Amino acid sequence: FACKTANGTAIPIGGGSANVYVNLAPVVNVGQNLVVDLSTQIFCHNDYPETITDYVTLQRGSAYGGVLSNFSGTVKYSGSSYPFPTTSETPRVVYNSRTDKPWPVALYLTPVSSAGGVAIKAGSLIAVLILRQTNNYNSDDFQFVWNIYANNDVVVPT
Amino acid sequence: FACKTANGTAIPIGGGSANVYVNLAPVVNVGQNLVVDLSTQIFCHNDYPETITDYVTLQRGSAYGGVLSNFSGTVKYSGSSYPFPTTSETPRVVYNSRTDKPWPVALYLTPVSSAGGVAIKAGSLIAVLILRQTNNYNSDDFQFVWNIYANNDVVVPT
Ligand SMILES: CC(=O)N[C@@H]1[C@@H](O)[C@H](O[C@@H]2O[C@H](CO)[C@@H](O[C@@H]3O[C@H](CO[C@H]4O[C@H](CO)[C@@H](O)[C@H](O)[C@@H]4O)[C@@H](O)[C@H](O[C@H]4O[C@H](CO)[C@@H](O)[C@H](O)[C@@H]4O)[C@@H]3O)[C@H](O)[C@H]2NC(C)=O)[C@@H](CO[C@@H]2O[C@@H](C)[C@@H](O)[C@@H](O)[C@@H]2O)O[C@H]1O
Ligand SMILES: CC(=O)N[C@@H]1[C@@H](O)[C@H](O[C@@H]2O[C@H](CO)[C@@H](O[C@@H]3O[C@H](CO[C@H]4O[C@H](CO)[C@@H](O)[C@H](O)[C@@H]4O)[C@@H](O)[C@H](O[C@H]4O[C@H](CO)[C@@H](O)[C@H](O)[C@@H]4O)[C@@H]3O)[C@H](O)[C@H]2NC(C)=O)[C@@H](CO)O[C@H]1O
Ligand code: NI
Ligand code: NI
Repeated sequence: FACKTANGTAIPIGGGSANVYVNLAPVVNVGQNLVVDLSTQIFCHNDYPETITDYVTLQRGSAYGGVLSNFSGTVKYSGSSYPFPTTSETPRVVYNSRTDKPWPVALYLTPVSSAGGVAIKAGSLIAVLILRQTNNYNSDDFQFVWNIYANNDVVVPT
Repeated sequence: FACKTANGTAIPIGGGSANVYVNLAPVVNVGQNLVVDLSTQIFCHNDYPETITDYVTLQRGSAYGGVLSNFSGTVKYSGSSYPFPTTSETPRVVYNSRTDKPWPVALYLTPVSSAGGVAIKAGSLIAVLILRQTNNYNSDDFQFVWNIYANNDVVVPT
């Protein structure tokens, strides 16, 4: 089991960490959501699907920086919605093919009423999402840690 | 502050996520209404009412599946109606007793004029409703995320 990003970086068998940059709507008002869909950027696969079934959760999602200070959020994982920052590890998604399959995570972020001006700075860390991978074969229990960075400033009109 | 569902589950203090399985009118003709009344399904309480006032909004409601594609409608929250899918967070409802009190959310849906046949597939996701809870006591700001599923097919006769 391993994963890769659309930009080209990889996290190998056994887990690790990577940095992912995301494009953000540059202007967001109270009542609107910024949608950060990581399923177009993070892809994983099972390396021995004939003999092993891989199980993949969103172990935790955390907010940083301007997302932590200026937004409230939800996360959608494989069709179900949860608070973001997260309160518990999600149910599992099965990975059962050598063909890359997206990691089905998307953030929905909405400004709090005190947000205004530059609420998320370009290049800043906005979130950490921890993918936990186990299987039905041995004791492997690995973390793939995705550090999510903004490409651009996000402004909340005042 | 925490919440529970009928014959069901709980989302504890600090928020979280749950699935709610709802029975739906099985036959809804064009021009008839499908009401999804969550006030019989979702109940909340204040855990320290002698000292704290809890405030609860419908921060967002979103449609999925056959409700998104085959119905149009509104959401009523505590006596007032609003567009559904929602465009703004609602006014607050006060919770001030340890006795379970309903969350006063209902969807009022009507088939689109081209709908016919199976318009809501049994077991499918129909809505996500985000309950936001704050108080007059500390900085708590917690999301209770309700993933709403149809227990049965809804047919629009032709
Ligand atoms: C006359 C007067 O008011 N005197 C003050 C005391 O009331 C006060 O004691 C507070 O009282 C509040 C109730 O109003 C209690 O708050 C609840 O705490 C629950 C958790 O308590 C446990 O965990 C704490 C750490 O998590 C720990 O410190 C405690 O000892 C307990 O083990 C919490 O679940 C609850 O919140 C839920 O419920 C409400 C109501 O529905 C929701 O609004 C919330 O969102 C959440 O769902 C609520 O917070 C305090 O436990 C109690 N503290 C103590 C030590 O007894 C004291 C202390 O004030 C606290 O300390 C000050 C410094 C400040 O930080 C306050 O915010 C704290 O409550 O002060 C007296 O003067
Ligand atoms: C009929 C039959 O197959 N009988 C079995 C043999 O299959 C079995 O041989 C093993 O088959 C398993 C697959 O089920 C292999 O498991 C993977 O091993 C690789 C690493 O393998 C390389 O490294 C091994 C030593 O480290 C070498 O022996 C081997 O030759 C290779 O060079 C792991 O990377 C895999 O795990 C990764 O992928 C899975 C799936 O995505 C994830 O779940 C993991 O978390 C991890 O990301 C598997 O562990 C194993 O290599 C095969 N062994 C050999 C020698 O070929 C044989 C051995 O016990 O037993 C017979 O009964
Ligand atoms: Ni591989
Ligand atoms: Ni209670």
